[PDB]
Amino acid sequence: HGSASFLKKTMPFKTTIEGTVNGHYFKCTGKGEGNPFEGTQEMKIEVIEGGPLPFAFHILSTSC
Amino acid sequence: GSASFLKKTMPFKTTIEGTVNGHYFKCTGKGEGNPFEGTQEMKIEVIEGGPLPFAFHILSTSC
Amino acid sequence: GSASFLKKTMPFKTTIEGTVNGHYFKCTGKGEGNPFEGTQEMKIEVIEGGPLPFAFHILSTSC
Amino acid sequence: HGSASFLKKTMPFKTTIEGTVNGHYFKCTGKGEGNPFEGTQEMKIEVIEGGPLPFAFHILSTSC
Amino acid sequence: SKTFIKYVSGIPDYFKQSFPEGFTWERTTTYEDGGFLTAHQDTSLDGDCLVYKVKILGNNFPADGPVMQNKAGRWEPATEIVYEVDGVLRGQVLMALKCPGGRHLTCHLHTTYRSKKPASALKMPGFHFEDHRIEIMEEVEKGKCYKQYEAAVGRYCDAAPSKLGHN
Amino acid sequence: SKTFIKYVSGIPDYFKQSFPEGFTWERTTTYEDGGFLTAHQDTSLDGDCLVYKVKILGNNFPADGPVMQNKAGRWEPATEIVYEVDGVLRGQVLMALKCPGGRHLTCHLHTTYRSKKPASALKMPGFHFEDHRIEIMEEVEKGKCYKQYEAAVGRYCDAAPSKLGHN
Amino acid sequence: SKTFIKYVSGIPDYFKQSFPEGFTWERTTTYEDGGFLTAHQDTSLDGDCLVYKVKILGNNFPADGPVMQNKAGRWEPATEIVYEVDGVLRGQVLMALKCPGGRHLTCHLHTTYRSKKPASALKMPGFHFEDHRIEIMEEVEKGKCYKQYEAAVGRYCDAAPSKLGHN
Amino acid sequence: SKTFIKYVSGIPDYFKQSFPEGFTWERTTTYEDGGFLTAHQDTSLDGDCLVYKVKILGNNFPADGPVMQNKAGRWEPATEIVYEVDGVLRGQVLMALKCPGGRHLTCHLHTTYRSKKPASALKMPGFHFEDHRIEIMEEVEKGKCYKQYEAAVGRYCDAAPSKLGHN
Repeated sequence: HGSASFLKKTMPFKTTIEGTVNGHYFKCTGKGEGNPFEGTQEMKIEVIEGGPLPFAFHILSTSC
Repeated sequence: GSASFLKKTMPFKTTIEGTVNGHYFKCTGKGEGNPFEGTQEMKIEVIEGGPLPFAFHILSTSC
Repeated sequence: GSASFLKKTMPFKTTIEGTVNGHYFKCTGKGEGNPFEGTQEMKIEVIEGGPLPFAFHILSTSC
Repeated sequence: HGSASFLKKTMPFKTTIEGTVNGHYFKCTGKGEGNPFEGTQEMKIEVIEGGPLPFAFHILSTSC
Repeated sequence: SKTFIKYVSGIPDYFKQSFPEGFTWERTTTYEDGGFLTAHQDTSLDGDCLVYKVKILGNNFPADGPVMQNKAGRWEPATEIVYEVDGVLRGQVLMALKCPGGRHLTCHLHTTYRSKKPASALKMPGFHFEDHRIEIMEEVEKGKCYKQYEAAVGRYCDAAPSKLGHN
Repeated sequence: SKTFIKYVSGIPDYFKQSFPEGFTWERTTTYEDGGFLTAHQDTSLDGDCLVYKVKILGNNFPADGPVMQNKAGRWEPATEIVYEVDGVLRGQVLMALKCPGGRHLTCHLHTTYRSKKPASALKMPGFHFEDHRIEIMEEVEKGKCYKQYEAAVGRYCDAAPSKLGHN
Repeated sequence: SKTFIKYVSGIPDYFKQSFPEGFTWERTTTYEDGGFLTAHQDTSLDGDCLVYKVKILGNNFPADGPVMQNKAGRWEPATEIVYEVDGVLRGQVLMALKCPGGRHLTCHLHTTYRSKKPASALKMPGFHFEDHRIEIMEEVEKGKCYKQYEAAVGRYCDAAPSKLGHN
Repeated sequence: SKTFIKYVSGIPDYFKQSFPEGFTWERTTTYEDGGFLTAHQDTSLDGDCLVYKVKILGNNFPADGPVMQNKAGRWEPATEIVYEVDGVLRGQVLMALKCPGGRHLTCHLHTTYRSKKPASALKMPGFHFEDHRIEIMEEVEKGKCYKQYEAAVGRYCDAAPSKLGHN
């Protein structure tokens, strides 16, 4: 690639999450941006069905 | 009384959707059994993702 | 014939030594049962490390 | 402690290992030396009963 | 398909008590060679016919193992332990899939059974066993059609009695 | 103490076939709250008396759990699955310790049973079940003396029969 | 979101290599207190935008545990081991919820990562580690909206170097 | 041999703090192919010389597996998570045997480390990582004599820093 000047510095992403945990159905959407080669990213996740979640959001962190 | 909604012989039908090891599949099924005698039979048809690339045995308890 | 060495009622004795969660203990025991009927009883005595600081139940299957 | 000049640079050790794995009894002894603050060490382990081991020595590595 | 169980002795029937609303179950099965098979199910009653809706996610099955190679034999029977937890029912069972070469590939089912009725409307069973025999009766079409049978019995440990008055 | 089992139906008795030499067993029990209890045992016959020698290593039991708090209730009965592996016998069973507050603390026993006779001298059983009921009959002295009973039966799944001729 | 990893020491990037087609992953997380969380994910590339589609099935979380009590604090950082199996990548990692009060609740993730490219078009990495730092920067609304950050580094165990030249 | 660890970033050294009295540890290692290896160890200090006493019980290793076939290659490096539980230290780590042929066989170590000093005399470390590099430098004689090296570093996950100032 020569140098970092020819790599994409940032890349957006969108997500949809659907599931059931202990019998509770939920759906989420999400939007974020990251730096693919620096290995960092940030996103906002919203629960659009089944909110507020009756369990800790943390069990969904690795799936987002 | 809850059990009054049940009969000595009852039919059932099923719909199954899933992914196993990256492989998507869908099934339907139809059976009949005697609920109070504890016996049942059914026929399952893979309608999408067939022929399955894995042993059907792993779906037995879900049907 | 192997089973000819056994009787309808037989005694047994045991010695147990172990450590659980840092706690050392020793037991002996003596029992009797009917091997072919599948029944048995025994008495276990903690001779070292008693009174145990944990539930005896975790040693039941080892006795 | 002030500085490293007042720490023990190296410390010897000795070990005895006794056990049974899949019904095979063995006993080992060992001798070694390490640097406690640099976090390195070396040892020689000898099987004195039940050798040669009928299983991979590697399952004993973390116990030595 | 837990509505089909013959209960003996005193044992309350959580499933047949749950109608007409029905019940759900949720399960993860762990296989000894690394596979996981997770399933959620809904059981409803549509005028005389039971209706099942199932979602499955399975993963980590070894490519060289009997499941992904499609060289499994058959299921042995099994005995599930069943007891109340968190006002619903929990079950655990070890199953064993016979495979070529005299192998048994075992797995461990962890299930929660949830009535759609409130727990106050239910007579909850004590700790007990469910014997289950599941058999693939016919491979009608290699990986496209199968016929399956099951018999189940909810019981206590009758063969080896208590000396203290316990079930 | 596996010499004490009532076998029914055709089932060969691995343990009573192993005399006068005897047998060993090796086991790790995993508890759902993190405890491990590992045991090795030797069973010999000293003129009419069976002699057991046991070594135990247990670890990782939670300080706040029923075991380390010494506030366990009692064992439920259980059903072990038993089958041939590597020319010896393997067993697996889920046990459940009743504890205060309506809790069941379950564990999973993984055992290998090894005859001291060569496998060629033995009639190996097919896959089967051993029902086991173990009961602490008396706490004679709080954490110093106990009396324990066991009944066991080796059997097939009789309550829920095969439609394909299988045990 | 595995496209966003900084690889050092020349470790091949399985994820970036898989585009434009993308990749999937499949995972079961087992919690020490009995919970299971299974997920399947699809990753594709729609022009310049990554698109994720995820399905989740979770079960057997204890009603009295930190998850169902909504009493989780925050994730510790973690280090996944990643290596080739069956021509795809396997990962395993132990994560730990630092709950409010100091106590950690751990879990064990078992993952397969599958390129949509054929294995012959890919340079596979050897055994290596992936550090993951995931953090909730803001609970915008309690069970409804979250801002999450992650940093991830693919590396070898360089802090304790090999005396034989191994990675 | 946990006395030989390089701690960075000011992490308290539970092991060095425990002397002169020393410490114990207890461990069960569960292998992915069914094996269990349980060990208890005592560490004391006899003048200037450390003395280790270890007891081992291992079982259920498959006769066809790399361990009982004596077909293990070498251990990968690994990273243990270490944290306080019940006023002592818990550790968990996933290790991987790199077998001859490329395939890895993994295992999961569950350890408790217990000081012989009372917890009030100790500064406990927070959650952190221990890198371990263990290597056979020489098979002097095949199943009889080995020279082994280890390096170990106690650290935080610094490669992927927190955006909130957490370790």
